[PDB]
Amino acid sequence: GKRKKIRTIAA
Amino acid sequence: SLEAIVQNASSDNQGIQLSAVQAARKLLSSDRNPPIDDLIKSGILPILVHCLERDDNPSLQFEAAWALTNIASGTSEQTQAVVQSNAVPLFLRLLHSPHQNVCEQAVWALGNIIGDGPQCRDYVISLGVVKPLLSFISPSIPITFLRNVTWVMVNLCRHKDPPPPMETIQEILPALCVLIHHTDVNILVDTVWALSYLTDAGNEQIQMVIDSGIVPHLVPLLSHQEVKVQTAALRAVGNIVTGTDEQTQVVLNCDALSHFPALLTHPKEKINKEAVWFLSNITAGNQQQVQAVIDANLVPMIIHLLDKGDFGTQKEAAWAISNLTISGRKDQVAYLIQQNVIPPFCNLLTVKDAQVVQVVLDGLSNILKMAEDEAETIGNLIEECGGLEKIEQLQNHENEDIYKLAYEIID
Repeated sequence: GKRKKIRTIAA
Repeated sequence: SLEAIVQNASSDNQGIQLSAVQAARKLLSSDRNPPIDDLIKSGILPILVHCLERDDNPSLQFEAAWALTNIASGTSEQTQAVVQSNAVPLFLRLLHSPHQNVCEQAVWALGNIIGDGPQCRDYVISLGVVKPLLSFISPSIPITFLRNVTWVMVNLCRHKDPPPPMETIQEILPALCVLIHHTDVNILVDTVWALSYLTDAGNEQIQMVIDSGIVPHLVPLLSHQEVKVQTAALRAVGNIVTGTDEQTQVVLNCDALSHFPALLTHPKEKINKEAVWFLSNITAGNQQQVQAVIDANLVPMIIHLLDKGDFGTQKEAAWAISNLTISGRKDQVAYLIQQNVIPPFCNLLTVKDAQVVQVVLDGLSNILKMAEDEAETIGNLIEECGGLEKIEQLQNHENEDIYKLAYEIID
């Protein structure tokens, strides 16, 4: 898939 | 303002400091164009990296590792800046934190760092991330965290040159064999794509995969309900069967051919193409494997795909039947010629691609050389489908081997 991911929401 | 946040992120007032780190995280996260460059330019990296080591306030640890993750998710210069701030050892330390969201954000940051390239990957590997990462493979861990862990493993395996150290690959393989027992589709897709990357390197890593005893768990995924799992498993098992005949037979002994009727007739042309590529690699093997193919009654379906399939599927089917002719018995080539093979085989003599034309020429030539006894019957069939027309027109083909082979087999 994607090699870098940005985190927008935490729970 | 982008200066107020960095000015307040160093405040000794823990409330204002955590609010400012949270605002930095928000600016780096929520939008489509995060202002990473200006934030680094204002000196937020050392502040975040030193917030990483405040075990007193784990919420601050979480928010800081979050902002660092989103900084490292950008360009290679920004990920390299995160690395230059010496945040990798602190993430490796945070892996052991008892607060699981902090420990999960550490894994996410490490994954973003590893995804940059082999340099950051080998740096994080040399500092010993593999075993602390694999210690999270347990039922206690929620499935979101385990998905992120599998994604980090994928990033660990994705780059082939230079590949990760074979010691690290040996440490990774059993973790993949454990993860392949899962039901979650994302985890399975990532695991099988990591296996596909590992099998890409050559027969050494193919044998390493086979020794893990994971083929028995990987092969049945060819019939998974989710098509993404199907294509991933097909890629992996095709990579495996590109190896030696003993490796191919190890795959076949899991009864892989049982899963291919549904693949040769799949509504997606891509799965058709990949399945015929797999079966073409199978036909190039020993005659035992050719007979195993014929036993599963897959020959008629690959003929049908050669006939009425898309272009790439047709190329793969020509390859399959031609490898069959090269390494097949006279009776098996007769079985082929019996099932309406030559009429749909000869319609690809007109395509622009030269390799397909070369392959069909060699296939027809080798079936005629294999059956010179009763070739008089076979040659007349070509006239029905207008194949002799395209052969004598190929006599005028530009490259030499095609035309000389047409002349050579006109007999």
